[PDB]
Amino acid sequence: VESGGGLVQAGGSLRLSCAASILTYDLDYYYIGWVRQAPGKEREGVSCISSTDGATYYADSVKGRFTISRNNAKNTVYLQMNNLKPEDTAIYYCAAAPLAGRYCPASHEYGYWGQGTQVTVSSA
Amino acid sequence: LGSEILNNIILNLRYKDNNLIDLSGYGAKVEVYDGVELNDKNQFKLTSSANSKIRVTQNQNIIFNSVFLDFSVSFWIRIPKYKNDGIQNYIHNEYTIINCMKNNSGWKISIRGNRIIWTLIDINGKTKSVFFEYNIREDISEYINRWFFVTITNNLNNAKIYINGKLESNTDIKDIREVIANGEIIFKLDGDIDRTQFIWMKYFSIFNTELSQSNIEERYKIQSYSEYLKDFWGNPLMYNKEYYMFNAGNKNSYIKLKKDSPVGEILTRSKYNQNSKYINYRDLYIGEKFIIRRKSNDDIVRKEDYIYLDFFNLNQEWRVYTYKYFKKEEEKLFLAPISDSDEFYNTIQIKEYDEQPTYSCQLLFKKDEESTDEIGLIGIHRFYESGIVFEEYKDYFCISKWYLKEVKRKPYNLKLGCNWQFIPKDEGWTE
Repeated sequence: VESGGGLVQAGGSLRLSCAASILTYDLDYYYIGWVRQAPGKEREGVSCISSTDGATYYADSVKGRFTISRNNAKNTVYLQMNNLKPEDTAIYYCAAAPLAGRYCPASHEYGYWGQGTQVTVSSA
Repeated sequence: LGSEILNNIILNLRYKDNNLIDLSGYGAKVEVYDGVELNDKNQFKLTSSANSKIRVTQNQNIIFNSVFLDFSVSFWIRIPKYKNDGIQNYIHNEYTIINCMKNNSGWKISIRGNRIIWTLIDINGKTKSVFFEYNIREDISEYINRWFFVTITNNLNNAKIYINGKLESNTDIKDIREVIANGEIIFKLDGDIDRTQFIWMKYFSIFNTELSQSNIEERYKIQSYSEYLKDFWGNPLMYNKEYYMFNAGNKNSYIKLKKDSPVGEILTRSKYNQNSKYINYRDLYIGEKFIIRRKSNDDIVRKEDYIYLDFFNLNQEWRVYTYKYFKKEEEKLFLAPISDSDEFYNTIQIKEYDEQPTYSCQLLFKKDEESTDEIGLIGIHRFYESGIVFEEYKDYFCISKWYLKEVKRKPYNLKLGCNWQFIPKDEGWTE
C-alpha cells in the first residue's frame, strides 16, 4: 500500500512511502521498485532497490531528482521526488520482484503490486 | 529405494533385477506383466495396452493386521501434457491408475486431466474423495510432464494430499469409518483413455501411520537426492543429448544466436496459439539446440563435472566460450565454431549450489580444471542500448561475476538468472 501522493506545484517536492511487508511475504530476495503510469501512456519503471545490499537504480528520466531508500526495521520503502515537473504526473505503484539479475526489473517482471497513489503536478 | 522408514512401512516397491519387488519385509507378492516398462532408475510406465499392469498381492498369511484407521501412500509421478487437439477428452475422461478393493471397500488413485484423485471407500461402501489439481494456464508449469512427489495421509478425521512436501489438499472424512485395506493392488490405467495415454511412476510406498509433514518433507529430500544433475522433466542429465535451455530466473526467455554478432541474444518465448479457452503455456522447444560434451563408463552428467556447452548452428556443432579478458562485472558470451585459442576459455564446471531439491543447475567458467580461481557464472544480463529506460532493453547470454557472490546466500536464491535447466524433446510434451 502506497501513500504520500497528492497535488504539488512545480517544482516542489513530495515523499512517497510504502508498507512493503506485503508484496514481499513470498520472497527471500527481491527488488522493490516504483513504477508509474500517466493517463495516456504505458507503465514506466522509475526506480528500484535490492533487499540484498541496498543497491539503487534509476531511470534516466528521473536521475538526480529521485532517490529511493528503505528503513529495513519498519520494512518501509520511500521515494523522494524533487523538482517535480508535469511529466511526473501519474499514479505511482510500489512493487516487488525476485532478485533475478543485477538490474532493475521491467514492469512486466514485477509480481506483487500496491494499489497506487495519485501524484499530480500543476502550473500555469 | 525409499527415504525414511520408522517401522511404519508396510509396502515398499522397488526395482530389482529387471523386476519390481516388495522390500518392506512383509514379502508381498508382486507380478509385473509385459506391458509395463521398467528401468533401473526405479521408474515404471503404465500404458493403454491390456498387459500394462502390476498386481501386488499383500500378505494375508500374517496374523498381525497392520492398518486400522491411520495410513499413508507415497510415490513420484510424471503425467504427460494434454494433447492440444484432445483437450475435451483430457478434461472429462477420468481414469483409475491404482486400485485396491476388497468387498466393496478400499482405496483408489485416479486422474482426470490435470487433477489427481484419492478416493476412500469404508467397510460400508461409503465414499469420500480428495484431489490436487494443477493449473493448465501457467506460462511455465512446475507439474505438467515433470516428476513430482505425492504423499497421501489418512486418519479418523482428515484425508490430506501433500505435493513436494507441502500440504495442498484436505478433506474432512469424519462421516466415513475405517477402510478394509488388505486387498490386491492393481496398477493399471482403467477408464475411457486415449490409446496414447500413459503415466510414469516411481518409489510407490504404503505406511500404516499418518505421516507428519515433517516426515514427508524429509522423505521428499532423501528421494530427490542424486549425485547427477537432472533435466527440466526431472530425469538424469545426459551427455550427447540434444537440449533446449530454460532459465529459472527468466522463465519466458530463450537464447538465439544473433544474426550479425557471435553472441546469444535473449528472446521471449512464443505461446499457445490455437484459441482453446482451457489452456495456456509458453513453448519449450525453441531457441538453440544445445548439447553437453564431456571434457576428457556412462553418459550421465554429475555435479562438478567439467564440460563443453555446445549447440547446433545449422549443420555444424558450435561452442560457448568466454573471452579471457573482461573487466566489466559481466560480459556477453562468445558463440563460435569449435576451436582452440589461448584468448578464450571453453571449460565449464557444472554446479548445483541449491541445497533443496531442484532441477536447476549452474554453469561455472574457470581458467583450468586445476585452478581455484573462478571467472564467473553463465547467466542473463540486461543492456540498455538507448537510454536507461527500464522497459526498453536487450538481454544477453552472459558470463557474470555478480552471480558468484549471489549463489553463496542461504537459503539459495532459486530465481537467480544463473539458474539453468535443460529440456529434451519428450513424448509427454507436444506443442
